[PDB]
Amino acid sequence: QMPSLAPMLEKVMPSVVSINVEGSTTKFMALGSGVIIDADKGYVVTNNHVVDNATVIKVQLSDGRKFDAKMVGKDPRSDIALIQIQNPKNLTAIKMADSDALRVGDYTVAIGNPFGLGETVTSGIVSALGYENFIQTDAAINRGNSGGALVNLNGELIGINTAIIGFAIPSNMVKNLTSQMVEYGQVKRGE
Amino acid sequence: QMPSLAPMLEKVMPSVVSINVEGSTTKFMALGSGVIIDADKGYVVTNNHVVDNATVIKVQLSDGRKFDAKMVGKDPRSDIALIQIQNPKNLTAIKMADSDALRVGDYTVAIGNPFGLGETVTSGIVSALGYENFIQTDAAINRGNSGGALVNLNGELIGINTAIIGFAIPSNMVKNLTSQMVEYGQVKRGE
Amino acid sequence: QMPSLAPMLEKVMPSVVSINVEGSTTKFMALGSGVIIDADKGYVVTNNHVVDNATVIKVQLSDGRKFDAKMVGKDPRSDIALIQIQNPKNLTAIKMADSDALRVGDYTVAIGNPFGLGETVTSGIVSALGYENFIQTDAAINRGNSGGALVNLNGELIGINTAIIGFAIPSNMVKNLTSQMVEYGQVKRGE
Ligand SMILES: *P(=O)(OC(C)C)OC(C)C
Ligand SMILES: *P(=O)(OC(C)C)OC(C)C
Ligand SMILES: *P(=O)(OC(C)C)OC(C)C
Repeated sequence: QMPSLAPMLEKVMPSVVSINVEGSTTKFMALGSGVIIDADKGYVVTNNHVVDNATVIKVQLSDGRKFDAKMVGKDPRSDIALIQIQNPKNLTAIKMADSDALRVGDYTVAIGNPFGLGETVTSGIVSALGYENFIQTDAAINRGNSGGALVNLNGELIGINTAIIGFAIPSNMVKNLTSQMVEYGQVKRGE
Repeated sequence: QMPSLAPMLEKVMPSVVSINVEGSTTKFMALGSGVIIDADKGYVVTNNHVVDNATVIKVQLSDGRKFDAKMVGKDPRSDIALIQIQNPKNLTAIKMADSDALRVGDYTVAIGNPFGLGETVTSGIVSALGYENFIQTDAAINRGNSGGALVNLNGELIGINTAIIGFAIPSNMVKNLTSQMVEYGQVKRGE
Repeated sequence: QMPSLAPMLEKVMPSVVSINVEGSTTKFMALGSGVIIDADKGYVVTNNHVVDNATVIKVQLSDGRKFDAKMVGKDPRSDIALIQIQNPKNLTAIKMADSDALRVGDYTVAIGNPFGLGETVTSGIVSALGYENFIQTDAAINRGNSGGALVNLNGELIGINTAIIGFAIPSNMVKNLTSQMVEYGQVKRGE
C-alpha cells in the first residue's frame, strides 16, 4: 500500500553477508558486513579494516547459512578487501551499477552490520561525487563501524561504504580493485 | 502540489501531547512528549525517564489546551510509562498498527518535544527489526531527549522512541505493557 | 527511471556559488557557500560568519567561473550577510518561496560547501516552524560549517542555513533582511 524500500531490499539482502573475523597482531575479534560479488567463485567484497590481520574469517548469509572464507586480496588505500567463500553453494551476487552514471540528488541505501545483531539499513542521497574517496552521501553516517554496501533504488551496488556525512568507494572503482586482486593477489598502482 | 507528510501529520498531531513534569528525588523539572492512546479515559503513553519521580504532571494538546495528569503505570525496563489526563475533553487517540507487520525498508516518522518549544518531526526508515529494544530506525537520532511517537506513512503508531541510530519499543509491545499497567498498576514479568 | 532530486538540482545549482574569504582580525582564511539572489546586481546572500572580517572575498559559480565580490551588508544577529559580485555576467538568481507557506512534514534540501571541494547536497523535511531561528529541519545537521541554501522540491529557496537538527533563517526573513542592507547598508531593528 504505502511506498517502501522493503520490496527491493528483499532482492538485495541475499547478496549481503556478515563477516566475523578472529585474527591478531601481537587475540582480536572484529566483525563487519560484505557483498557477494561473484556467486560461482564465492567472491565477497568488504572493508580492509575488518579482515586485516585475520587468522580466521567467517561468513554468514542472510538466510543464516555459515561459511569459512579466505583472503584473496586487500588494499589499505581504499579500505577494500576481497575474501573467498570456502565450498560456496547457492549464492546470490549483487549486480553492480555504473558509478559514472551517478548524480548527486540520487537516492541511495546503505546496508551494514554495525552491532553484529544482523543487518541495518539506512537511506539518503548522493551528497557529493567527482579530501578523497569518490562517493559522499548522507545515507550513511561517517562511522568507523559503518562499511557495507551502498545501493541504489534498483537495488544495484553503487559503492562500498568506508571510514576515513559518509564516503564510499564507487562500484567501478571497486570492480577495478577487486578484480585486480583476483589476478595479482594485490592491486598494482600506476605510473 | 509537491509530495509532503504534512497532510498525514495534520491527522496525527492531535494525538500527540507535550509533557511537563515537576518532581524531585532529594526540585527537578523534566519535559517530554506523549501520545494519547485512549481518548475516553485520557490514557497518554510516554517515556518513563520523563515522568519518573514526578510530583506534578502537566499535559498540553497540540491545540494549546492544558490538562493535569496522574501516573497510572511505569516500567524502567522499556522506558514506557502511562499517565492519565484529569477531566479529559474532546481528545483524539492515535491508532496503533501491528508491529509484527513491520519491514526494514519501511518509512517512519518520529514526533517529539526536544526543546519544549513545541513538536519536532523527523523522518527515516526502519533500520533493524527482530543489545535490545525491538525497533531501530534512522528516522530518530539516538537522543536522551528524543522519545515520542514512531509513526508510519498512514499516520499510525508503530512504536515509542526511547534512549539507551534510534531504538523504539514497538507498538504491540507498547499495547501489551500499558494495558498491563491499567489492570495491575504495573507490568508483571513472566516465567 | 528512478525518482531523483538530480533534475531539480540541475536547475538550482547555477544559483549556488562558493565563497572564499581572506580577511583578518589581529591572516585568516574562511570559506563558505552562497546563493545568487539578484542576477543583474550580482547580489549573493550568505552567512555572516563567513564574510565577517574579510579583506578579500572571492566567488566561484558552479560552472567554474570566478569573480571578486564586495560586502554590501551583514547582520551578526541572524548570520545573514550580503555580498555583491564585481562585473557580474550571465548569472542565475534563485527564486525565493513564501516562507509563510511552509509546513512541517515538508521535504527540504540543503546545499553547501562543507570542505571547499565543491557543493554538497543533503535532504530532509521541515522539523519545526513557528531558542530562536524560524526554520528547523533534519535535512541539514547542526554544523558550524553547514550554511548555504535551504530549498524545496520545486527548487525554490525557503531559507538560509546557519549555525547556533538544523536551523535556517526563512526566505521571507532573508528577503526583508538583505533588501534592508541594500538600502541602508545595514538592518535597522524596530520599536
Ligand atoms: P552506518 O553509517 O550507520 C550505523 C552506525 C547506524 O550505516 C550502515 C547501515 C552502513
Ligand atoms: P530525536 O531523535 O531528535 C531531535 C533531537 C531533533 O527525534 C524526535 C523528533 C523524536
Ligand atoms: P550540513 O549540515 O552538513 C555537511 C557537514 C555534510 O549541510 C550542508 C550540505 C548545508
